[PDB]
Amino acid sequence: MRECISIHVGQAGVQIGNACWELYCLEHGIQPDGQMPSDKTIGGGDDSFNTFFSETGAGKHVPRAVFVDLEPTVVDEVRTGTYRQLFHPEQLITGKEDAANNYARGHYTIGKEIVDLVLDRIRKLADLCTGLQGFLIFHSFGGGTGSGFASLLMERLSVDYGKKSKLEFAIYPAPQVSTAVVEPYNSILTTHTTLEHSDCAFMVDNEAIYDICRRNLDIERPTYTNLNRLIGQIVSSITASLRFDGALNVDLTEFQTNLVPYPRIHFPLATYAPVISAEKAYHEQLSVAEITNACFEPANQMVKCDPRHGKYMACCMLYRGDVVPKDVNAAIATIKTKRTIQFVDWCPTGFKVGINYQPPTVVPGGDLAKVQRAVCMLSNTTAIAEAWARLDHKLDLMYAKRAFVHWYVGEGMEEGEFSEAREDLAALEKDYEEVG
Amino acid sequence: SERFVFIAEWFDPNASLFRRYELLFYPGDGSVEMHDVKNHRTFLKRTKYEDLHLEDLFIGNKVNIFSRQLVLLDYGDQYTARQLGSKKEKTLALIKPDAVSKAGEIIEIINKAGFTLTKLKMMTLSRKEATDFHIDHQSRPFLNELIQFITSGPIIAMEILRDDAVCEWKRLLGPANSGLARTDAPESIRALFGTDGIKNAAHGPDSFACAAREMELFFPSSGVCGPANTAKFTNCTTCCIVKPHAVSEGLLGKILMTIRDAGFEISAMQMFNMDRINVEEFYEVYKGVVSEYNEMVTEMYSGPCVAMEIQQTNPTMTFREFCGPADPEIARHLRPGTLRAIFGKTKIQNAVHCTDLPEDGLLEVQYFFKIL
Amino acid sequence: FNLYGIPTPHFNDGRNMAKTLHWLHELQMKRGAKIVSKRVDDFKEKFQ
Amino acid sequence: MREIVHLQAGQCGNQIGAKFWEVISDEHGIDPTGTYHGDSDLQLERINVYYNEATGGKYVPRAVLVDLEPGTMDSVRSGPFGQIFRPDNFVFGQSGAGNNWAKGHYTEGAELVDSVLDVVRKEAESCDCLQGFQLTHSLGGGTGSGMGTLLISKIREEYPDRIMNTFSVVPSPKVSDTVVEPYNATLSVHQLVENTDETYCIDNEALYDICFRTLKLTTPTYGDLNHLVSATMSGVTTCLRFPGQLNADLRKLAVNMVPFPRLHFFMPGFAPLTSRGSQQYRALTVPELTQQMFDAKNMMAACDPRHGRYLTVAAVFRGRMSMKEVDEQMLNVQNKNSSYFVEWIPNNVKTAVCDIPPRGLKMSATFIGNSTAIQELFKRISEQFTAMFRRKAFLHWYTGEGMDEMEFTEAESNMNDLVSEYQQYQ
Amino acid sequence: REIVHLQAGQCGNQIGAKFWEVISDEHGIDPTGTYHGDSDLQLERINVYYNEATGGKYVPRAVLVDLEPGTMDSVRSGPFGQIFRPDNFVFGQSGAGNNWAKGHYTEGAELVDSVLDVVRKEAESCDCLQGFQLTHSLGGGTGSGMGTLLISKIREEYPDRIMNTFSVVPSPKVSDTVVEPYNATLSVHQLVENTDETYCIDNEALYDICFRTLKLTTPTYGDLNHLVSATMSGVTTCLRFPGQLNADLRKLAVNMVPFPRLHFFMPGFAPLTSRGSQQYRALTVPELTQQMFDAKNMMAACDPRHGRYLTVAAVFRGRMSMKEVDEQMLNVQNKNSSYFVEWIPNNVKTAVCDIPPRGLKMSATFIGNSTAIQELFKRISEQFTAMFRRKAFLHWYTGEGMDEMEFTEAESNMNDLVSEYQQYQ
Amino acid sequence: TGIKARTQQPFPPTVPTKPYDTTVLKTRGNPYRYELLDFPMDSKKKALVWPGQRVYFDLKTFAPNTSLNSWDPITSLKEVNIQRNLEKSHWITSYNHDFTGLGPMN
Amino acid sequence: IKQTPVVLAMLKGPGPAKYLRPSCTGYIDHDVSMFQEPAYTL
Ligand SMILES: Nc1nc2c(ncn2[C@@H]2O[C@H](COP(=O)(O)OP(=O)(O)OP(=O)(O)O)[C@@H](O)[C@H]2O)c(=O)[nH]1
Ligand SMILES: Nc1nc2c(ncn2[C@@H]2O[C@H](COP(=O)(O)OP(=O)(O)O)[C@@H](O)[C@H]2O)c(=O)[nH]1
Ligand SMILES: Nc1nc2c(ncn2[C@@H]2O[C@H](COP(=O)(O)OP(=O)(O)O)[C@@H](O)[C@H]2O)c(=O)[nH]1
Ligand SMILES: [Mg+2]
Repeated sequence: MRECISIHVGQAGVQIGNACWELYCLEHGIQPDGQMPSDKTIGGGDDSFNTFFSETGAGKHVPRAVFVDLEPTVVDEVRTGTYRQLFHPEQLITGKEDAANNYARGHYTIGKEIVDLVLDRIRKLADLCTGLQGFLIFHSFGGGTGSGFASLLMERLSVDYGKKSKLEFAIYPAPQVSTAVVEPYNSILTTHTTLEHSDCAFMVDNEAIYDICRRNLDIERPTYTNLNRLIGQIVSSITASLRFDGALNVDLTEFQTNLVPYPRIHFPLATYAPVISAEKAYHEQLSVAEITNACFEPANQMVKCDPRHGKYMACCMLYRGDVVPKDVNAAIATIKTKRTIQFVDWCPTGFKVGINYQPPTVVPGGDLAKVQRAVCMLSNTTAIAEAWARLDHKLDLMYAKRAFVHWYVGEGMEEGEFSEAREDLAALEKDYEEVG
Repeated sequence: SERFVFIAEWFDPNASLFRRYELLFYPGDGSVEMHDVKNHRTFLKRTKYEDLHLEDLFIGNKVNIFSRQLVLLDYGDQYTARQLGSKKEKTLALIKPDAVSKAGEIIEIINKAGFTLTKLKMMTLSRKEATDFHIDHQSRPFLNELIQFITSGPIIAMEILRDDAVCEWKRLLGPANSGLARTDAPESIRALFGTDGIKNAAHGPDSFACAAREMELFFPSSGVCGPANTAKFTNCTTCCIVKPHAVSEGLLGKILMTIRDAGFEISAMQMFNMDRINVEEFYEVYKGVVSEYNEMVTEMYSGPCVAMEIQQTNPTMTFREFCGPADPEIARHLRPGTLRAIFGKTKIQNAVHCTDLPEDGLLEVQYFFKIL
Repeated sequence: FNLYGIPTPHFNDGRNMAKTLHWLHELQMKRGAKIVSKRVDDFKEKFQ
Repeated sequence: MREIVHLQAGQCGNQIGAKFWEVISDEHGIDPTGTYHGDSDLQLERINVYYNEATGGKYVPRAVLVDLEPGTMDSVRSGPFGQIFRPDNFVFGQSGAGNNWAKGHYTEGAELVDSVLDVVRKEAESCDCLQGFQLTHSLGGGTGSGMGTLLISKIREEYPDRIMNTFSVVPSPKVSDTVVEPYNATLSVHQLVENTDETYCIDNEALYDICFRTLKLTTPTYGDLNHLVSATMSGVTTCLRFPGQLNADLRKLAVNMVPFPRLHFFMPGFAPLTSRGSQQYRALTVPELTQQMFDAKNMMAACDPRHGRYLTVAAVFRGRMSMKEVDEQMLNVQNKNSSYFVEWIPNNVKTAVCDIPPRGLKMSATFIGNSTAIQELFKRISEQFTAMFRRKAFLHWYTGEGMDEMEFTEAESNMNDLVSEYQQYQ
Repeated sequence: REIVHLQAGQCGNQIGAKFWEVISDEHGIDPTGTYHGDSDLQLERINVYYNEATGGKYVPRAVLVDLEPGTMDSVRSGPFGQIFRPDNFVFGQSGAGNNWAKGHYTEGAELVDSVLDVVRKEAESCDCLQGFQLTHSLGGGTGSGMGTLLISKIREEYPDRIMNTFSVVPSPKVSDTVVEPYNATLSVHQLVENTDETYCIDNEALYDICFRTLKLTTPTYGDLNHLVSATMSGVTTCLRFPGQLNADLRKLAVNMVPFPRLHFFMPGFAPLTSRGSQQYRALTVPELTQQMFDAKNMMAACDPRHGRYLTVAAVFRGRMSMKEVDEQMLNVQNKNSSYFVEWIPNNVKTAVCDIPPRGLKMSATFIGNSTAIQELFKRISEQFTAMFRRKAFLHWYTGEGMDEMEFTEAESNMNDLVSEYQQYQ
Repeated sequence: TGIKARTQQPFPPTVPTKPYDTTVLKTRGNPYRYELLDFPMDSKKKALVWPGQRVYFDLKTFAPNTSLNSWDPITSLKEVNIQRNLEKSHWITSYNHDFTGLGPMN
Repeated sequence: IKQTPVVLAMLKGPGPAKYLRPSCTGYIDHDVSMFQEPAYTL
C-alpha cells in the first residue's frame, strides 16, 4: 500500500528525475544498480521502500516511475550513466523527434503515436501495486513535450482513473529572465488545457532558486544539478509521511482538501526553509522558531512575486526531524500574531500541520548540510495573480501582430484555440481578484 | 545507522512452537526493532530500549525484549559477523585445586581486564575425566602427579568473552613454571598463586581446536552434564544467589573474597540464566510479604545469576546476619560490616539473597543443584 | 558531514509523563526506607 | 458483569487507544505477551470490565480499531503493546478520508460501518451484561469524525439503553491543525447531541499549558499528552473495577451529571499534577487535590469558568481517605465562591471514593464537570463556520460525495440551539 | 496564628533571605528542610512560619516577588535558599529600571494578578491567619512600586488583619540612587493609609551602630541584614515560644498606636557588645536597659533627643525576673520625664519570653513610636522639593502614565503627616 | 553534632545536611533556569560543609570549622559537654522550672 | 513616540515579512553585497 507513481515528462522532468531518484536511492539503502549492499540488510522485513520501489524475486528494487521524452538525447544518458542498472528498460520511453518549443507538435502530431505506449506502461505499473494514492507528474511549461505531451497525458489520465490525485511541479517561466522566445504561447496553451484535469500545481522558477543558491549555499555560478537536487529534496519532504513514521501523518489526498478552496484556485507555491551550507550552519542553531520564520521570508521563498502584497489562503506545514509539537505551536502562534503576514478574512484556521520522525538525508556532492529540522510550506496565495498577468501580457504583445503563429496553425492546430486560451486565462485572472 | 542484526528465537508458551525473529540494535541511539522470518512482516518498530546493551549481545545469550525470553543463535549478516566475531571469542578459564580458596582474586583480575562471564560451575573430575584431560601429556614425565593433582579437590571452570581471548588469558596467566612467573614476568596469577610447576594456579588452551575439545569435555552441549557438583547436603547448609546486577559490574570476586574472609566456605557454585517460569516458581513465597515484587522477579532473570552453597562454620554469627537486612539502608544504618551494607543498593538489586528461614536451607540448595 | 543544529532531547513514547506522575516521595521508598529525625516522630504521634 | 466495549476511530483515536491500553494494562498487570503479572490480588477480580481472554489465560482487550487508511494500524500493531489486540479487530479500508466529513461518512466509510458492525455487535452479545460503549476519536479529522459518527448513530439504533461515552478531541482555539476543521467539527457536533449521553472534550493547547506551566516539562511530545488523557480517562471507571466506600459506575455518573438530555458536554481534569522537582514541598492531602482540581490550570477544555457557572460537578476519588474531609471540602468550595454555581440545584457535586490509588501514587482524583462555559467553544466553532461557509466557499469538496447544501444549514441551526437553549437553563 | 511573608525588590529579598536564616536556625530547621534541633519547643509552633509536606520537609510561607530575573540567582543559590517553594517564585521579564511608574502602574499591573494567586494559595490553607510581613526598600522601583500595590491589593482582600512593613528608608549619606526622593514620596502615601505598623530602617544608622557599638572593621551589607533580622525575629517571639508575659503581633498594635496615622516606629536591638570586649560586660538587665534607650543604639537616623516618645515597647527574651524589668522601666520613665508625653501616664509596654537567641544568654528588642521621626520625613520633603521644583527627572514618570498633580498630592500628604506628628508635641 | 559527627556518612540526627548537588543554567541569557538537582539516595548523604556564604561558588571568615582532621587537639571530651548542657539549660522554660515535680527546680 | 506606556515584554518587533533584499539576477537593482558580474554593451 501507500504507493505513488511519478511521471517525468520533458527535459526538465527527466533531469529532475536524475537527481530526485538519487535522493530516493539514498534515503533507503538502494545502491545505484538497484540492489541492497553486500549484505548490510535484513533477511526481509523492511517495507519503507514500498512507496517508490517494487520488490522482485532476486531482491532488486525497481522504481515505479516513467521517463518520457520525445528527444532521445537526454534519456540516452540515464540509460548509459551510473544509474543504468536501476531503471526498468521499458520505463524509459523515447521517440523519433523533439517538439521544438511547439505546443502543436507535442500535442497533436507527435504526441499521439507515443501516448498509447505510455498509457500501456502506466497500466502495467498500476496493477503491480494494490493501493495507489496518486500521480506526481513533473514537466516544464516553456518547452514542447513537457508543455504539449504532458498536457495530452492529463486528458488521458483523468478518464481512465477518475478520482486519483494529480500533483504538479511544472517548471514555470521566470519574470525578468527567460530561455525561449515563444514560451508564452506554450505556457498559456498548457495552462488552458490543464485546469480541470489537475488539483495541485506547485509553481517554482529557475531564477529565485539561483538567487537562493547565492543566498545560503555558498556557491557562485550554479547550474541545473544544484537545482534539481533541491527540487527533489522538497519532493521527498512532501511525500515523506507515506513511508516514515511520524506524529501527524499526511497522505497524498490531503493537499487538495486544504490548499484548494475553489476548483480554479489550485496553485500553491512551495518553500524549503533550512536551505544552508555546512559553513553557514556552523554559526547558527537550527530551531523550530526560525525555520518557521524562514518560510515566510521573501528571501527563502519561490517565485519572486513579492508576497507582502499577497493574501495567504491555505498553508500546509510538513515538519521533519527532531521536532516537538510545543515549539511548533508556539512558533505558529507567533507568526499568526504578527500583522505583516496578511491573511484573507474567510480562512480563520489557515494552517495544516504534519510532523514526521525522520531527519533528512544528505547527498555526497550537494552543498546542502546535515541538519536536524526541515519544513516544506506549500503556501497558496494571491500573489501569483501578478505572475499570470505578466505572463500573458507577453502573449498580448506577441499575438497583437500574429508573430510565430504559422508554426502552430500549420500543424494540427486551429487559430481559434489561441483566443479562447487567452480568454479563459483572463477568466482565471478575474476570479483571483474577487477572492481577496 | 550502523545497526547490528541478530537472529532470535522466542518460545510461545501458548502455542507449543518456536517463533524465529530478527532484532536490530542501534548503538548510540540505543534502540531495537524486530522482524519476523517465517510469516515475513515486522514485529516491533524503532523503539528506544534501555535494558539492551552491546555487552549483552552474543551467541547463546538470553535477552529480554519486552517480557520475552528470546534466545540468540546467529548473526543476521556477514557485516555484523565481521564486526562482532573478532570481539566475541570463547576460551576455557580453569582453576586448579590450589587457589580454589584464593579464587576471588582470579575473578577480580578477570573482570578488571575486560572479560565477560557466561558460564561457571564447580566440580571434581573423576579418574577417566582427568585421564582424557592431559591426553597430550600422555607418556610424558609428570603424568601421575598431574592426574592425582586434578583429582584432589574441587575444580572451578568458567567461560571467557573478550576480543583475542586465548592470547590475552595466556598473557594474564604467564609462564607455566611459577618460579619463572615470579622472576621473569611478574604480576601474573601464576606468580601470585602458584607454587611449583605441577602445582600451578590455572590453565587454559592455546588454540581454537584445543579450546573446543576442552569445552566439549567440560561442558557438554545440552542435557547431560559431565562432572559432578560437589554439593554437601549437610545440616548447616544455606544458599545465597548473586543477582545479575552484581555480576554485571564484577562484584562476584569481591563477594567471594569477603565471604572467605569471614570464615564461611563455599561448597558449590554454578552460573544460571533462569527463565521466567522458574524464578516465578521460586520467589512467589515473597508474594505479598514484600513491598515490590514484579520488578524484583524480573530483575533476576534479566541476566545470569550465580547460585552458590555456603556453610555456617563461623561461630556466634550465622550467615543470615552476615548478609544483613534486606533493605540496604537499614544495613548501612545498623550493621555497616554486612554484605548489603557495602555491596548492594536500592533494595531491589541488592547484593545477595540469603535464605530467611533456618529450616529452609536444604530445600533451595536442593532445588538449585538437582532440579535445574 | 556533521550534524548542525540545536539538539532538543525528547522522548516520544512518553516516559517523561510516566516518570513525572510517579510522585517522587514513594519512588524512594521503593529504593530504601526514609530516615526522618526521631523527635519529629514523637511529635507527630502526639499532635497529628 | 459490567463490561465496557471500547471504540477507536481515526488516527488520533488509534493513538489515544494505544496509549490507553498501554497504561491500563499496568493497573491490571498485563504484560505485552498477554499473560498476567501483578502484585496484588485485587487487580484481576474485575478483569471483565476491559478484557476478554482465550484458551491459556491470556487476556485480549475488548476494543475495535477502525481507520480508513491502514497506516496507523501498523503503528498500533508494531508498538510495545501491539500483540494483545485481536488480529481481526483491525477493520480498515483501501483509501483515506482526507479530513472530510463526506468521504468517511457517506461514500467510503459507508462501506466500513457495516464491517465494524460485524464485530461490534458480536462483542456486545458475548458479555453477560453490558454497561455501555466508549469511543476515542478526533473531531477536526475525517476518519474519526466520519466513521465514528455513523457508528454512534447506528449503535443507539439497536442499543437504546446503553451509556454512550465519547472522548471528543476538540480543535484548539488559536493554532489550527486542519484548514477545513470547522466543517468537520460542526457536522460531528450536530450528530453528537442526538446520539450521546456523556461527551468529554479534550483540547491540545490546554495539554500543552499543563505540560509547560504545571508540570514544567521542556519537550512535551504526543506520547505525554496521550498518557495524560488516558490517566484522566482511566479514572472515571475506577469504581467499576475496584472496591471502595462510595462506588459509581458510568450510569450513576450520567444520572448525576445531566439534568436535560441536550446538555451533556463535560470538561475534565486530574489532581496530582506538579513539577517533578516540586514534589518535595507539596503534601498529598484532600485539601490540596481539591484546590488543584478547581484551579483554572487543571482543566483540559481551556474555557475560563469565570465566563459561566457550573451546572453539575463530579469528583471521583481514589485512595484510602476520609469521607468527612471530602464533604467538608465540597461544601466549603460551594459556599466560598457562590457566584460561580447555579442556584436551582441544591447540591452540585457528586462524590465517589474508590480505595485503590494508581500505581506510583497514594492519593488521586478525577474531575468531570458540566459547565455552562463550554458554550464558548461552540461560539468559536460557529464563528469559524459562518466565516468560511457564508458564500459556499468549500462546497465542491462536499458536493462530489453526495452531501446536500441544506445539510450545512441544518448542522448549524441544530447546533446553534446549543447556545440559545444553553443560557436560559443557567 | 500564622504569618505569610512577602519580599519585594533586591534589598527586600536579601533582607528576607537573612531573616529566614535566623528563623531556620532558631527552630532547628536544616538548610534542606529536615529537622535537626534538640528541644521540643521548636516543633510546637513551627506552623507560624512553616508548612509540613510529605517526607517531613518543612517549607516557608514566603512568596518571592520582584521584577528583575537575576535576583532569583541571589536567592535560590543562597545558604538557606533551597528550602523555598519554587512555585512561589514569580516575577516578570524586564527590569524595574528604578521607576515607581514601571513597578506600580503599567508593567506591574500584569504581575499583581499572578502574585495574588500565590498569596491566596498560601494564606487560605492556614487554620487562622494573623497578618502579613513585607520587607522592601522605599527607594527602588520594585519594592516601592510593587510593594504599595501589593499592600493596596491585600488590604481590600483581608481588611480585618494586621500588616507588617520593614521599609529601608532613604539615607542622605548612603546615596545609591539618583531618583531616591521621587520613590520616597510616592511610596509612603499608600503606606500611611492602610498599613497599621511600619518599622523604619536607615542604612546610615546601621553603619553608625556597626562602627561605634560593635567596633567592626569592615561592615558589609550582611551585618546590617543580620541586625535587621535580629530585630525582625524579636517582635513575633511570643507567638513561637512560651514566656512569663505575652505580646502577640496585635498587642503591639493596640499598645503602640494611639491614633490611626501615628504608627511609624523606631526599631532597635539592645545586647550588642564590642567585637572582642565581651569579657568586660556584665550581662545584667540594668546594663542592657541602660544601653537600650541610648541614642546611638537605634536603627533610624532621627535622634530621640530632639523629640518626645509617645509609646515604647520592649520585648525581652530569657529567664529573667520581672522585678528588675519593671523597676528599670519605672526608672527610665522617672528620670526621662521631659522625653515622654504628659498626657499618657505609663508609656512602656513590656513582654518576656523564655527562649533567648542562639549564641546569647538574654536579649531584648526596642520598638519606639516617637515624634522625633518627623525630621527624616522632613529631609525627604526637602530632597523632593529641590528636584520637583524645576521638573528635574519627571519625563521617566510622565511618559508612563503619570500626572503632575499626583506628585503635589504626595507632597501635600507628606507635610500633612509631618504636621500631625509635630502638633502633638 | 560536632567535628567527629561531621564525618560519618550516616551522621547522627543533630548535624545539618548539605544542600543537594545541582547543576546550574543561570537565567541571564536562557529562557528557563534549569537545575538538575540530584537527590542523594538516603544513606549516602553528606555532612554540611559551607554555611558561611553563597553555596554557588564564593562571591572574610570561617565557613567551615577550623579544627582540621589533619592535626591533633580534639581532646578534652568532658570539657565540650558542658556547653552542650549549658545551651540545653537555657531552653528549660519558666513553668517547667517552677511548677514541675513537688516544687521548684534545684 | 516615547511617552506612550507599553509593557516591555510585548515589544518583539517586526518579523520575517517586512524587508526584501534586491536581486542578484539582473543589473537592475542589484544588492550591494555580492559580485555584480559584467554587463557588456554593443
Ligand atoms: N529547474 C530546472 N529547469 C529545467 C531543467 N531542464 C530544463 N529546465 C527548464 O526547461 C526549459 C528548457 O526547455 P524544456 O521544457 O525542458 O524542453 P523539453 O521539455 O524537452 O521540450 P522540448 O525542448 O520542446 O523537447 C528551460 O527554460 C528551463 O527553465 C532542469 O534540469 N532543472
Ligand atoms: N492528543 C492527541 N491528539 C492527536 C493525536 N494525533 C492526532 N491528534 C489530533 O487529531 C486532529 C486531526 O485528526 P486527524 O489526523 O485528521 O485524524 P484522521 O481523521 O483519522 O486523519 C489534530 O487536531 C490533532 O490535534 C495524538 O496522538 N494525541
Ligand atoms: N540593608 C540592606 N540594604 C540594601 C541591600 N541591598 C541593597 N540595599 C539598599 O536598597 C537600595 C536599592 O533598592 P533596590 O532593592 O535595588 O531597588 P528595587 O529592586 O526596585 O526594590 C539601595 O539604596 C541600598 O542601600 C542589603 O543587602 N541590605
Ligand atoms: Mg524535449
